[PDB]
Amino acid sequence: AQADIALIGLAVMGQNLILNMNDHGFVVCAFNRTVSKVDDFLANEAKGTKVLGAHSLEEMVSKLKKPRRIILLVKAGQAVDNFIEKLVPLLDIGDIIIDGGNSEYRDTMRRCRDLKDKGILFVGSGVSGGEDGARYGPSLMPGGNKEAWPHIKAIFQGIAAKVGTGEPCCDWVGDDGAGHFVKMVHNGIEYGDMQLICEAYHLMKDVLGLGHKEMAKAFEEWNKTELDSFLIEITASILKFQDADGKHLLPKIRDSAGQKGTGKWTAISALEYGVPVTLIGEAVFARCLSSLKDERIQASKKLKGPQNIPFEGDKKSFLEDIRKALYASKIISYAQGFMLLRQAATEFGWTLNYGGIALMWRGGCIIRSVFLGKIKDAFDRNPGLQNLLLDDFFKSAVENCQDSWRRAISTGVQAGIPMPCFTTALSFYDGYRHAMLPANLIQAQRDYFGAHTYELLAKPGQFIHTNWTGHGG
Amino acid sequence: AQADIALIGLAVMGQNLILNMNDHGFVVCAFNRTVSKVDDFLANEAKGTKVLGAHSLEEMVSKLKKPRRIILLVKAGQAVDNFIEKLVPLLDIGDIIIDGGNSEYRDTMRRCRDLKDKGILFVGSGVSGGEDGARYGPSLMPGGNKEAWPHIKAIFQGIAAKVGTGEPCCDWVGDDGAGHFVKMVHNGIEYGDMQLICEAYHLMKDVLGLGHKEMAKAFEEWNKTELDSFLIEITASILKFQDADGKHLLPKIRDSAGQKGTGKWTAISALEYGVPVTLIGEAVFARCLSSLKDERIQASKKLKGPQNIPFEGDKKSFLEDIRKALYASKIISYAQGFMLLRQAATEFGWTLNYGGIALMWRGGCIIRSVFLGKIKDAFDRNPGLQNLLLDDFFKSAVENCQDSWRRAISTGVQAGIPMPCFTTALSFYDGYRHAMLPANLIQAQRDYFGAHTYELLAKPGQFIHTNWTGHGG
Ligand SMILES: NC(=O)c1ccc[n+]([C@@H]2O[C@H](COP(=O)([O-])OP(=O)(O)OC[C@H]3O[C@@H](n4c(Br)nc5c(N)ncnc54)[C@H](OP(=O)(O)O)[C@@H]3O)[C@@H](O)[C@H]2O)c1
Ligand SMILES: NC(=O)c1ccc[n+]([C@@H]2O[C@H](COP(=O)([O-])OP(=O)(O)OC[C@H]3O[C@@H](n4c(Br)nc5c(N)ncnc54)[C@H](OP(=O)(O)O)[C@@H]3O)[C@@H](O)[C@H]2O)c1
Repeated sequence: AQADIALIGLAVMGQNLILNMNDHGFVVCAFNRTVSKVDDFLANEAKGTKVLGAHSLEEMVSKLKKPRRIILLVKAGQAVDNFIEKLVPLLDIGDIIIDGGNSEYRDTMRRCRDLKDKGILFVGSGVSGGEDGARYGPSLMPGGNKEAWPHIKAIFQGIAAKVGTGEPCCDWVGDDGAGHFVKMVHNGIEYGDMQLICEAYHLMKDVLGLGHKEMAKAFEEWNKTELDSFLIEITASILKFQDADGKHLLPKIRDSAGQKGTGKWTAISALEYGVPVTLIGEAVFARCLSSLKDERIQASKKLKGPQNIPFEGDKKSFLEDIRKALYASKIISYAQGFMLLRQAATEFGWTLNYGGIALMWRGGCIIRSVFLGKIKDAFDRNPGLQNLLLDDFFKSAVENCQDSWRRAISTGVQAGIPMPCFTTALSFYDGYRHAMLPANLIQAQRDYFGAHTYELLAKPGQFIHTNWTGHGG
Repeated sequence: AQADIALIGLAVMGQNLILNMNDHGFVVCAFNRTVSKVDDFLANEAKGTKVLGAHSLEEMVSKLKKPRRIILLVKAGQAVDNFIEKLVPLLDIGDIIIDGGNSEYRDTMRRCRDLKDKGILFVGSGVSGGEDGARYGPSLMPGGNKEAWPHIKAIFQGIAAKVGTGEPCCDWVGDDGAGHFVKMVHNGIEYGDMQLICEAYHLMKDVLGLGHKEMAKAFEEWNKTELDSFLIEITASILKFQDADGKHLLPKIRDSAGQKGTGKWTAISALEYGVPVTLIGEAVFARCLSSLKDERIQASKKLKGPQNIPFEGDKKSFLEDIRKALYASKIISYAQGFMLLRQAATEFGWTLNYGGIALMWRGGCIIRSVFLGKIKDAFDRNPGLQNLLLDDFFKSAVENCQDSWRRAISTGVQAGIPMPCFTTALSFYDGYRHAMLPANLIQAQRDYFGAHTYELLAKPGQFIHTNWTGHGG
């Protein structure tokens, strides 16, 4: 018994995590099912370290100090069950299996329970940051069977990213599939930030007639304001990047965005639990829209746009307007984000700490920014805050962006620039603001052709059906 | 053996369908699990008819002429399986069970298959029209095991609604859960038309400062143009309706729209199969938004809108603009609609006839309009049409609405009127029109932090990963 923990999965991610643990002075024993890679790694990337290698699961198992704790960094689905299947014969009661892959939260729920009756503590951690992050400090969102926590605590917390105060971007998220649900919402939001930036980019390019150099200038200027964040930083870099031949690389890239399912799942869960997360949803369908590249080429030949009117206005004011519109829409996407988190917390009975979650996304992870700090502030002042838009900072932030956000959308709209996420954020803001909505008309017509029954404004609760057919006749 | 068919389920729907069949001269034997209702119906609504009553399933079963065909009009889920369970012992090979309830298409797929190995022909029909329709002529969308079709054909076709040419709004849709998938897309679209009308209503009300009388005037004027349809007709009636006390009824109704899940499922399936059906999706989230009525009241007190600028323009021109914007967005929602249908057809291997489907929605059903006729035209001229927007009628229709649709959205946007479906339809139109989209930026950043790899515009197919980190350093 010498290894404090094991990690199974030696793709770069696993590999880097093992090293990161090693630097914090934890003896890890690695394992992988194509076992040659254990040697390959010990010889190459890991030479000089304290990491032990294992050639059999039972070897890995005997290596472990108790409580045994092993991590799975294997891609999702079937694979994780199969590893689990094998590990159970070999484990004692009180032992711990961790699933770091991007697993479906219902599978984590299943596995966690099933194992608890077998006496094994199971946790599902979301891991974020990518390779870079896995090596120096990822954010780790662990949920599942709470008993496990104190045993992995010092490890998880020690290898995580920490923001300035020294806080690790990792703490116990909650029961069952909490860690893995939070993780998919993170990615859902990640989709959202990217699409907004594309929209911001599309207005500069097509309306303002800007070039990639000034565009990167603009983005790095913006990264000095409230938009200070990782995806704004990297977009500045991406826009300046000269290919081998001198030309800019970006306009050479094919416009068919991929997705490995997480953002999609976020949108499914919102539709299932009745939460209006419109911007992540628009983002997911935007990526599907970009996949019909051949259709679009065919379409551009047949479908006309607006009459061409130039932009007779000021390039730098409008550039300011685009910044505001972006910032405002970012806030909406996050409020919709934490709404879903709240609903989930109530449908599965998890006690989520939203301020904690925000801190766990302030470092390591791809959506990291200063902005998450300002969200954290909100939930410390009020853990019970019902919607983020109600917090004074954010209500002040959006009314301050009012005129610009509506100006930008409107100009975009005349020019023919597709803005799916800028528009849903404004529609949602205007929708949520109104204490009375035309949904009454919906209720009336449902009752007309389908007799579904309706409530009155006053006397909420008693249902009526009107014979509308004729008021007589 | 005297009954040509049986119907199990004596809610008004079942009841009316039985009568409708009876008028076409088919002896039906009714059954229901609270058996007293069979008497209740025979004595009351059905007295004087040819309908027989049954007190035991085995009684119902012996009543039947062969091939035995019985219809289930029971609400979905568990219930339908249980009826099925019981009917199998009692049925012979070649017998037919029909499911008219709004069942999940995956359940229809399961049941259809399972039964085929038991030798029973199973069909899932979507039924639309509501009570009214079930009595004189519903639209019936039947899918499942094709063998069944010729045996029920004359019945189904005979009791269906028929449009002017004499065509029944019913024909064989296709295999497995085709009929029930089509049905849920119908409802998805139904949601879409309603939300658009609410949006149209919200601009007249809040911007144009119109009153319910002129608003109904406007809607019935519009029902004389391309918008001639059932939901426009009934909205005219709904707006004029005076309550007991003289006042208009509509503004007394609580604005929290319900949904019995179908529209939602449509949006799930689109997210699952990667189809950008943005307007039905916006519609579903709009209904969820209206359920947070208490939140909205709380929100209106804290969240500011745009600076109040009146509408200094012309009320009747703008009213024309709203009509156009509605019509245009209707077209987009339907194109997105038939896209999903096409994708489904390809993922399950159904040979859907889209012109047929359109005819099946031109009568009986809630979304019926003249508009469906013009869609039918498109798929007759070209069964292979890839997207409805490419058809000459519709491309001409939308460019004709260009200026008004963008004018209306823009004014809405300044005024603070929530338009989620008007905006996604314009964003989608502008998105689909562009042969090149900023999705390239998405692809570039995914490759940056996650190494996902990208394609080049030219040389579509070979994947590259750039070390962006520093172009040196
Ligand atoms: N760039 C990165 O490194 C990166 C970025 C973002 C996220 N991730 C995270 O790391 C996780 C896994 O790494 P990846 O993204 O490269 O995904 P992969 O799909 O490449 O997963 C690689 C691992 O899965 C193991 N595995 C497979 Br594949 N099938 C297995 C099976 N049937 N039984 C047992 N083990 C099996 C492989 O073992 P083998 O190699 O012996 O086949 C390998 O260790 C992801 O789910 C995600 O959480 C990684
Ligand atoms: N206004 C309308 O009539 C209308 C409008 C729109 C759609 N629909 C359509 O008609 C269908 C059913 O009518 P509905 O909308 O009133 O829905 P309901 O949920 O009221 O379904 C009523 C039927 O379900 C039967 N049933 C139930 Br409930 N539980 C059952 C069980 N456990 N085992 C066997 N049978 C069971 C009832 O028998 P019991 O009465 O003996 O309990 C009754 O015949 C819907 O799914 C839909 O397709 C009707």
